[PDB]
Amino acid sequence: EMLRKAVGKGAYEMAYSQQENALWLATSQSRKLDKGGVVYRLDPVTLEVTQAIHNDLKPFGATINNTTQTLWFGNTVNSAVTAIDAKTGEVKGRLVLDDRKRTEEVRPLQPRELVADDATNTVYISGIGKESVIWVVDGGNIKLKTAIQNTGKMSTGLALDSEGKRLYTTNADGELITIDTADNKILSRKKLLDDGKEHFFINISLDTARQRAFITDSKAAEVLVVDTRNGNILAKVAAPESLAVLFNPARNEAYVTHRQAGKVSVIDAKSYKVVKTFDTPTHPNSLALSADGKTLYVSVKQKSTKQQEATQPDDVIRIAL
Repeated sequence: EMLRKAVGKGAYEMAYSQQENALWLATSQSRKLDKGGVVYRLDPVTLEVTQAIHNDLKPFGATINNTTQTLWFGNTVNSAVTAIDAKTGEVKGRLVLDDRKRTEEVRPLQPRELVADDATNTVYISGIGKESVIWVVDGGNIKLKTAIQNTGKMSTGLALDSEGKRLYTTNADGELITIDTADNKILSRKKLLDDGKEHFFINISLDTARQRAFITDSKAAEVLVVDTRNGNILAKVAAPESLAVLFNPARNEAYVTHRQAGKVSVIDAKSYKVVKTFDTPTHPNSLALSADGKTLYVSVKQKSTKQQEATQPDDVIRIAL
């Protein structure tokens, strides 16, 4: 059971709220003709647009603080973060994370992934560059608390274990970095693999109940399952180049996107192998689950290049699991 619905150009990440009974999708819109972007509120079943929130800055990454029902979006090309009230769709404010000039020599860090700790109303944002950082933002006033330095090259991945007070990030140096959220200190940097090959761990999704992490690698066709207590490999699941990953507690499965391939794989987290594949052409980007874990949403981008931009809008695919 699948439903494909067109929404808008430049689709990226999504967030879901059971209380609002809604799914939101960040879209950057047209790269050549649009300044700023749009966050769309969609019906969880029909995927029809119920609200279009125009934004001065293009939104990319997305997350929601469930306790405050506040959406947080990463403004990747403006080194900023935006907060939007979920109930009203009102942009509450923004925070510039790196205000430096984008000169040929100076490259401002740009936000990638965002995660919100509902227990402390703190938002963590991975800022990527040659020397990455993790910005820690006060969700109560949209002001910076501090910045966790030295997370390595292109430390894109970000996942939070609120109860355990642990934050995890993964980078292009083949490391899994564990951070104590009580004091924002890096507790350890673990080289997951040692085969003399380059490993770029792009995303990470946690199974906090069993203390496991699912990590994708853009360089190898192998999804890693790691014990977050010590960093040991629990399993190496065979699967084509994976980018996005999302673990589903309700079904003990993990979903992974294959952008170039145009598919989404379902990994049985008990047997540790791929048991099903969904056809999601052309280029699947991000994933989101309904609160009950019974429905998977996939943002899918049309084939496009900054030479021949797509004329058709991107879609969101609803998959009844």
